[PDB]
Amino acid sequence: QDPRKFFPDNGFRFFDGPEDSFGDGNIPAQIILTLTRQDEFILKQEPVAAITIRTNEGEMGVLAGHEYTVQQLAPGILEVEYEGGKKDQYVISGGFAHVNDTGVVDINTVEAVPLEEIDHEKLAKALEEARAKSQSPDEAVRIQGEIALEIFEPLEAALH
Amino acid sequence: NVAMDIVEMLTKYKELQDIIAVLGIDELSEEDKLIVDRARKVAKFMSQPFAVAEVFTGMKGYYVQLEDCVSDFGSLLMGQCDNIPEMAFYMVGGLDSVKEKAAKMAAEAAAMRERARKAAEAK
Amino acid sequence: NVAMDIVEMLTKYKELQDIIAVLGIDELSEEDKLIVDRARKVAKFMSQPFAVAEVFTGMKGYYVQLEDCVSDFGSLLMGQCDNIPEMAFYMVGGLDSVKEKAAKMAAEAAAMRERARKAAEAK
Amino acid sequence: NVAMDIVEMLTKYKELQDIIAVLGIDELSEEDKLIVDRARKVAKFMSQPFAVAEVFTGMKGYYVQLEDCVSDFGSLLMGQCDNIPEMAFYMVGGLDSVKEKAAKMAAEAAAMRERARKAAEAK
Amino acid sequence: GGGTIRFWREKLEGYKKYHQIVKTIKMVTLAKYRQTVVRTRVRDQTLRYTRKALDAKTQDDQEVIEKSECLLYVPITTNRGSCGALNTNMVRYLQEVENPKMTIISVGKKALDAMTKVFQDTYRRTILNDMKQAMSFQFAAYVLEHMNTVPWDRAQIVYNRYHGAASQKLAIFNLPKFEDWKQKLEEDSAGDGKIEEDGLLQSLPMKTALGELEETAVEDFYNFHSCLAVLNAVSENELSEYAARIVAVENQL
Amino acid sequence: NKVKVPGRKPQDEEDLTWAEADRKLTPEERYARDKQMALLDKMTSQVEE
Amino acid sequence: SWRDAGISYLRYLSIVTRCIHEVQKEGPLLTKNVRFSTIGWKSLYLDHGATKEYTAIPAELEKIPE
Amino acid sequence: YDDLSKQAVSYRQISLLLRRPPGREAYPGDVFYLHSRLLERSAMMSPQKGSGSLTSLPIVETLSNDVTAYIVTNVISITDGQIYLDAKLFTGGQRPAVNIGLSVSRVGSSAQNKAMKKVGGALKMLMGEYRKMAGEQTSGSQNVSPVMIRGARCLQLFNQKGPSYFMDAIVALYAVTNGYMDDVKLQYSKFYEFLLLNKDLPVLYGQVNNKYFYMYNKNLNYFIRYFGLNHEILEPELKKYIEIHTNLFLDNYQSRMNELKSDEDLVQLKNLLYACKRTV
Amino acid sequence: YDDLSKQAVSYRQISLLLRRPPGREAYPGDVFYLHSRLLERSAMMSPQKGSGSLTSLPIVETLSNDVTAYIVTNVISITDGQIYLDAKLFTGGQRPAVNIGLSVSRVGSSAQNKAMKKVGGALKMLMGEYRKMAGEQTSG
Repeated sequence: QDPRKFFPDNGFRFFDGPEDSFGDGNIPAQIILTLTRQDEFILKQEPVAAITIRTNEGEMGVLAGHEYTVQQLAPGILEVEYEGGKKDQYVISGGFAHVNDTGVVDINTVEAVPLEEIDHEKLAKALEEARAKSQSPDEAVRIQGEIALEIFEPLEAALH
Repeated sequence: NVAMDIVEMLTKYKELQDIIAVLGIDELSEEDKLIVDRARKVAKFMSQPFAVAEVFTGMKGYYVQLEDCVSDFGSLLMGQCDNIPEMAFYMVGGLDSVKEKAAKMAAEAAAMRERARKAAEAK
Repeated sequence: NVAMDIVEMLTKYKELQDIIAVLGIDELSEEDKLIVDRARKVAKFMSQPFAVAEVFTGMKGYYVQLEDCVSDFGSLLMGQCDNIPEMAFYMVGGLDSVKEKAAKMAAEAAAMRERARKAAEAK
Repeated sequence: NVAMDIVEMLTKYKELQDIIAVLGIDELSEEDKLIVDRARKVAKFMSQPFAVAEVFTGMKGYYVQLEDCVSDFGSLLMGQCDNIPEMAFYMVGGLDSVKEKAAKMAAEAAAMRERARKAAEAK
Repeated sequence: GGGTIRFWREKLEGYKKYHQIVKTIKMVTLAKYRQTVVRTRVRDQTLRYTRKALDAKTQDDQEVIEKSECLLYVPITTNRGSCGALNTNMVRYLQEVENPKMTIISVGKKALDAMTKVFQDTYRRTILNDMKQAMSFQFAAYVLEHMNTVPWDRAQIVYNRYHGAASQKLAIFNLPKFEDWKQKLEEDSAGDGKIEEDGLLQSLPMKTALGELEETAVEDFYNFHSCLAVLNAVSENELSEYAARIVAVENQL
Repeated sequence: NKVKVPGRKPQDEEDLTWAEADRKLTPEERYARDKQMALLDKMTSQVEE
Repeated sequence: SWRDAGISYLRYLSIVTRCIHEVQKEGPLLTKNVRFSTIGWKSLYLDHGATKEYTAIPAELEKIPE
Repeated sequence: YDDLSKQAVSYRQISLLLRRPPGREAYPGDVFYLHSRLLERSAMMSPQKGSGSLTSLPIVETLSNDVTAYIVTNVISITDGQIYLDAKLFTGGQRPAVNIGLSVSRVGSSAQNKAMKKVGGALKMLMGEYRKMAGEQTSGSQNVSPVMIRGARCLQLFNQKGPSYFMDAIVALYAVTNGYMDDVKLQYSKFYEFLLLNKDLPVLYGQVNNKYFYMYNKNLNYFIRYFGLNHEILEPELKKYIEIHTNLFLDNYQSRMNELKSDEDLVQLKNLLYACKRTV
Repeated sequence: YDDLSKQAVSYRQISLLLRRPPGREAYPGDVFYLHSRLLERSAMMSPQKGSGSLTSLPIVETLSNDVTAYIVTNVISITDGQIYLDAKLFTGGQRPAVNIGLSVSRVGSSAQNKAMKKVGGALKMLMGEYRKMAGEQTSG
């Protein structure tokens, strides 16, 4: 028998993660954002002035040199603000935001769609369905309607 | 019985050659590729050097005895020798010579690996 | 029209043995599998036991009238009999005998199933 | 030497045309796309008109000498004539004539630009 | 002599029909590959904090076997053949690594007939995605829900990495266990930041901030990143299948 | 432990195949038998129902 | 809420994703995204010679493993 | 008649040396009339002529399994049936190497006997069903159909070297078609038959309830040959012999066989199975 | 002519019975010249000759779609085009069961009318691509 003909590579090594820094003494002027849905990015290390995330504890706002914090993303909207003053809103389905002191943001999600790709007419129909599903006494339907309403209520609040 | 089983194995190998030449060995069932590796070992083992062909084969000629020929083919038939590579059976006589050739080849392959390590370190 | 449609189906049947031999049945459309099964039923259905072939078949012959010979092939041509199995068409006459043979084969299949149940009950 | 280099270029262009239909032109390296453009220019340059058909198709014919063709293909192989587009080489004879066609094409494009710009500016 | 020439003519027609059929397979696979190559521009960015969380120094096997009780190896195989040596090399790696404490939950039909004839008892089952609808985060959730049937101490997700159209190599994700990952997180959050392996990144601030994170959220962090790892593996093997099939079809032609 | 290859010898597994039968038509026969068994089982249920 | 009902975080994410896929407009992006929520996969395991489904972990999201 | 192709080479020599014109493949042309005159003398004579008969079993060599040569076609046109022997099956292990797809008989049931008619009517159907499946590598090892089992066991029984008595064949094929030899594996299909024909297990193990049916007498053949096994008197005794034979086999011999792991005992058993293929 | 293959068999009989020297497939050598004596009489005559014309549609039966035979190879060598029918298409409802890839008319458009040239050029550019597309697409 051949002595270990195979020697597979570790796939983690094919990615390039940031290296965290202690005591660097320099504050970044603008963050380096990286948003990813299921596998594909929509933004790769873009310069960004500011960003605004939603969580279960509440809505947070991140700027350059924000403290290292890792935390959930509650299912809602996500605002990016470039140096030019414009903005870009994205609806998400959960995730984890990884902030850096050096100025790097990895918002890894399961979905990321702009609000422009959503219509209020189609949303209004789903609302009463999720609501009446929450009314039906049954654990299989109540939780599903609760989750659907949880994602829809911020949309109904933001489109207005 | 050993001869009839060898002939049956080679018959199946001939039928499988029609697929191997077209698609590849990977598209065969595990049983079929084992049968292929075994029949390839049998065919390679059937070759042996002769004293007359020393000019060509570049090897001393062997005189494989009848009694030792059956035990070798039977061991190759019962799966008693599958860890040996295929090229060890090429141009040899007797399973003892096959094991000697396998030892030589393993030693040479290892030595090539340590040589490549030394070259890479010096590189 | 029925004859020409059957002849048009069997050519595609040839073109699809050309493919199923390589790919498999999975890589064809359901509209294609439908005509495959229909042609596979037609080919077996156009078999016929003869009275002269009692020695070889061991089964009495059938005299199939031309009018019934068109109603049955057309019913099979337009999917009117697709629930019926394939082998029920093998070596019979008209369509009535086909349904008889299907009922038979279902009876013996249920017999084997319940006998397997009773064999598991016994041991 | 020039002919063998052109044959090598065309063989490579065939190998790469067996890739562009697979992947796409961007998949190739910066060297390969250069020889792709040069081979397309060569193939268009082989297209030669004929004085025989001058009455039928209207275009003139060109009797190109031997050494001049060698200098032309060597310039096209050395890359010292690459700024010239591909379509200029189509149906011409000699490097001293494709330049006339290229000047005509550039002047015609400049005339279309002058026409369109003034037509849009007048309104 | 008429039978011989008729036989050769029939074999000629058979080879021609076989050729155009294989050509059709090549066209279909080309369409799928030209779709999936759009991922190649966009990959290599989502797993970087997952690396930072789950990655560890190269641990030798023979210590991992003695440390552990029931490992797990998830080979991601294909649904249909004419791929090449991907499935065979996966099986070869696992029978190279075969040890008394293993368990194999695979992904694909070709892991069903092969492994069961090589690995009798360790092989358990497989998972099948009929690729009419592209893979999803919930497909990897299904795979995690299947892996979690075991109280596994380490999960080696094997897959094929698409380095190029002529390069589809092997790759592994060595996932720890949750309780062990948490304990290592604490033990590495206490001490200072010192890398013990070249190419590895320091993540002490992350391993503190996760300590700031509550328990259920840390379990969700683990499961989410393991799901992303599984998903990247499935996507890379999909692309590697569709890329190696072209090579293993042009050689057939 | 490696593989239970079939063969003529008792330690080996059953070789139910026949060299006379062709392999070209095998997939069509497999599909036909599967479809026929499904139809027969459905007829069993339909007769009881 | 859904936490003690037994369904995991990831099924919750997938359900929210399915909802986002429902509401969004008709377009190429919806054509790309419906693929990332639809359920087509299975499990299977080999018997002595035959296939069998392992239906203990369902694909449909409303259900709960056991 | 041993090789008639040689009988035709001699006629070709005689003709061409006598300055007769050649023909297809150099033969004079009237080489068909030769074999016609020879083989049409085979007949089953009328009772007016004594009810006599003579069978003819001509032998013809074949080159690369071609049936396109002139003499082979000329003779197949004459002879009723043919027994095609294929090198691929001879070399493929099985002996005699008959190919049923290419070998036929244009007499059929009328030639064979009452007891053999029913068995052949079953075996033809079983082989027609088994030809369609046998190309499949057995994957449903427990989900295999009965036909895939019985056909393989029958092919094992077809392996011979010498002839077989009628009584020593109908019983062996009956056990296959009726499925009594379905639990034992394929390799032991002939050792079973050897015990079924030369080592009576129920008479040995004391399970003797049958009044008469035992495979030691050799004279029961003339009752099977007249009444048939599908009769009121031989069928139940046949079943109450074969079932106990299968039970005693599966208990004592099959169990001991599968317990072998040593290479020496395994080879001893292997040689025994081949010997049973030969003698039976 | 329905058909010239049988004319060739008749010539072969006449020759062999009269002990003319044989040749390929027991045909004499000048059997080609026979069909050339015939088919060359077909012609579009000059305006000095009344502008008459004689067209020919010689039929030749193939066997197992053989075209390498002697009479077929001769008539193809003679004719100003050819038509090739196929049984696989005749059974598949395509009647006439032509094979456009093998069917050829060296008189491509000079025979066609003013209204027909445009339509035929369009149909050629359509069928040449339909063949490439249908040959590579699946059955499904």
